[PDB]
Amino acid sequence: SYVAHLASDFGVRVFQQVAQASKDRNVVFSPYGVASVLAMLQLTTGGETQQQIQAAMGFKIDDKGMAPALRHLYKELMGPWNKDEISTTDAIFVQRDLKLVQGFMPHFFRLFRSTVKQVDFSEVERARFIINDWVKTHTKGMISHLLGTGAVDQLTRLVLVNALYFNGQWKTPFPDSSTHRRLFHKSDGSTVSVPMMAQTNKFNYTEFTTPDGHYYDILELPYHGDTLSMFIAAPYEKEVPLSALTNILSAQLISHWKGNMTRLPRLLVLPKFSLETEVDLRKPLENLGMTDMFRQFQADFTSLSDQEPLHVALALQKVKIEVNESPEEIIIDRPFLFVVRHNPTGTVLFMGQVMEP
Repeated sequence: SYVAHLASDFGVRVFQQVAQASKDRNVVFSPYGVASVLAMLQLTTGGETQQQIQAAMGFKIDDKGMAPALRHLYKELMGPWNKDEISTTDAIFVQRDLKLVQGFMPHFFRLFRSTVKQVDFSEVERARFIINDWVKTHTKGMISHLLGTGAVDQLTRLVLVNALYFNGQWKTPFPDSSTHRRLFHKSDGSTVSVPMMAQTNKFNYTEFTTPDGHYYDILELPYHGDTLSMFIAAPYEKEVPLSALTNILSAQLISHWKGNMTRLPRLLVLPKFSLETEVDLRKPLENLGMTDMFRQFQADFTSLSDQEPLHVALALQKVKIEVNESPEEIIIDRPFLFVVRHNPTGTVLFMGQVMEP
């Protein structure tokens, strides 16, 4: 609950930076994933670089109970309920001949039960294949390549990678016969015909307002066994842009949505979608004050290596999400937000904006 809230809150702020820079385009992100990999990165840092990450994340990984709570949290998400629905991997890749500080690798293993991977970036082609093969095998083949590693070269010394895949099984699947093409209204006033699923049920529903008073619908769709849920949020009026909701998101608001829901009979019409995003985390993390880690002489990675100059050459997140089939109407025929939440802990696992299914 506590680290899940810290992780979720920080990751939702990174998502807002990504969505604000990517207006009118589809975006899928993992708040949990960016928090998990940055929590690991905290152990490699010192001085102002460490202070900037800790101030942005709101916690210190070395504080008593934090690393055990994140380990416990990771176990709860990899539990028996997960029927090849969620796949996640975090990896820190460092140059092989780089003199590491004594005590770094055993301390990293003590807290994370994993290692920082050592690769020879001088063998550029091979370093690129290793990173891709690491992501492929730890996502059960669902994410097989990162395009951002096309910038990996002989000078690269430190790469941060996070990859996640999600395709959940609904508690109540959408009937296959009810799916048909409907007009979706894009934010630029144009229309596109897309396959839209339909289901008549008692849905957890609530209505909230933006600070300017615009109403927006929030619907909850549980996955099998009620561990995970998908939240769908969209403004009632087509003239209200989706950014009005995205600009006010937080881990606290999502909990408040769930808390205020009541089960109501509705015909829900929802577009099918399959989305993939690969995002360079540099600009969103700099906007949240983590500037030093990406600068050659400012970056302080002395807890990892106190011999040579180190900086993060590349920080990437790659996410793939699939949404398919397995009375007053609610038609989601305009851009909308989605949130995948682990309800027992409150972890925001996925977040996205669907501008065009």
